[PDB]
Amino acid sequence: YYHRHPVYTVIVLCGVALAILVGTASSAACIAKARRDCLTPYALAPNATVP
Amino acid sequence: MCMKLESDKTFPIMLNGQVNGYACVVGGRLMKPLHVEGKIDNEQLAAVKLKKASMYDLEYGDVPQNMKSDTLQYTSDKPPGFYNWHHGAVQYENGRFTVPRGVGGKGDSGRPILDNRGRVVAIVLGGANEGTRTALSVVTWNQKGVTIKDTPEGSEPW
Amino acid sequence: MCMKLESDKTFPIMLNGQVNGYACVVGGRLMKPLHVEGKIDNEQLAAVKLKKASMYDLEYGDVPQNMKSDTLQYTSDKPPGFYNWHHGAVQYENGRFTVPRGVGGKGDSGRPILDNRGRVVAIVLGGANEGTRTALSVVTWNQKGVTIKDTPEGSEPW
Amino acid sequence: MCMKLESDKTFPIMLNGQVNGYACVVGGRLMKPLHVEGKIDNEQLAAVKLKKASMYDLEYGDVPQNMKSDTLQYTSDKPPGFYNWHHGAVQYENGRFTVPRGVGGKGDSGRPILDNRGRVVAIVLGGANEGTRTALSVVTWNQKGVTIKDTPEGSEPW
Repeated sequence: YYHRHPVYTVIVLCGVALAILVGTASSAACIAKARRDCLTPYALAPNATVP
Repeated sequence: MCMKLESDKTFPIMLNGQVNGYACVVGGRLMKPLHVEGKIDNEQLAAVKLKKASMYDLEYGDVPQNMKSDTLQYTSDKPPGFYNWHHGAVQYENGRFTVPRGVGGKGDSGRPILDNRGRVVAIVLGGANEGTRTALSVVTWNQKGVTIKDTPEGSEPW
Repeated sequence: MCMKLESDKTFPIMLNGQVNGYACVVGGRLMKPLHVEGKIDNEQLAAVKLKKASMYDLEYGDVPQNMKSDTLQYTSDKPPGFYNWHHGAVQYENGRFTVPRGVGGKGDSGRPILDNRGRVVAIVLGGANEGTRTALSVVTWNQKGVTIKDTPEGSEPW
Repeated sequence: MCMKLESDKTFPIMLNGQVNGYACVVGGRLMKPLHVEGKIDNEQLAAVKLKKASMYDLEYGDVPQNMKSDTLQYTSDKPPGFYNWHHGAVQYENGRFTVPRGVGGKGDSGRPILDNRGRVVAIVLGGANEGTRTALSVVTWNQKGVTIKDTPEGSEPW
């Protein structure tokens, strides 16, 4: 498809790479935010027992 | 009792103009309010990294090598009423914190509340305003031990 | 007498190792000489931005909160003689401020001459030893109340 | 005795957490150990440029204006006998300095050793445990007045 149409295929593959990069970054961001906001209730209280 | 025990435990924060908040060392961790700004004193303890818990309006971090004699353990057990305090006495009626009107104010954000045995039970961050018994917005610990944020309506943080 | 009177108002200027001058809090104005080089003490009255004069050899500014204690009224109402001082008593005979021999050295180029009622009358800058008795180059206020300089011949800053 | 003389002359160095070794001022010259890290408490001499003497494990420099009240005169005349000390008493039997067993420890490695009349003859760097009455490595002066080291055995440098 690159030999057929170079510009269309390079912009589609650039879009796919951008989409997977943004998806991975956003998933990591939500995972880190969830871990942060679920360990701050228990990092501030050492004597408490984590379920 | 309270004044002697809170000495060399409540570390004032300076905004380079005046004291404007207190940072407390409890359970082997430093914690200070977010909304207070400036530089903590005790330059040994000023150099530690503090990570932000914006949910509870705090910055907390691991204390330096002073494990022993600087614990100041907290208590999740909260019998109602008659607790001592830096500026006087607080009350734990109906699950809230009440003080006589006129105490506290700007520059006093972060002082702890101690029990009869001296163990810390609560660290305030702001206050509401009822006509006679002023309320306090505070970081406490639940009956399961997890930390909670008790804030009444219209809590001025100062 | 005047030693206690001007205390906590006459803030000294550091040469980074010692004191090389004094600074005054007059009418909310942080008055310090320009020839006195170095850093002023405190932090409330040190972080402000000062504006040079270079004709009266002073520098002035404002205090942010100390107006409640920035209480040194300047007064040009001045009978001729018998005025107190940091070190002794100064005399204004023949329209000229006069001092006995010897007293006055480096580190003493910025302190006020007070009144009998604790009012700032003069801010000393330098002096010369000649005539019948030594005289002082000093910034004062004239009869009309405008800032004026009185300087002898060969009056190097001591 | 020795503590009174060494006060306001011996200036400790903190690693920004706690003290890790004093720094001495002798003969109009600041000197601190090489292995001691951190800044010194007295800010006037905290900004002086310090030259390395890594054969002797000392940074040395010239004090700006503290020639008197920080003189702390040294002499190389060391008769055998007992010498006063910051902690206890030291002795110069058989051309060496020995302290009691338990005394001496980490962070206390810049302490001068004074004479009966208050003349420093020695600057402590480290030491080794030679049974009871442990000896200690030290920078001293020989008969001609030339600086030498005395590092006995495997002296762990505290």
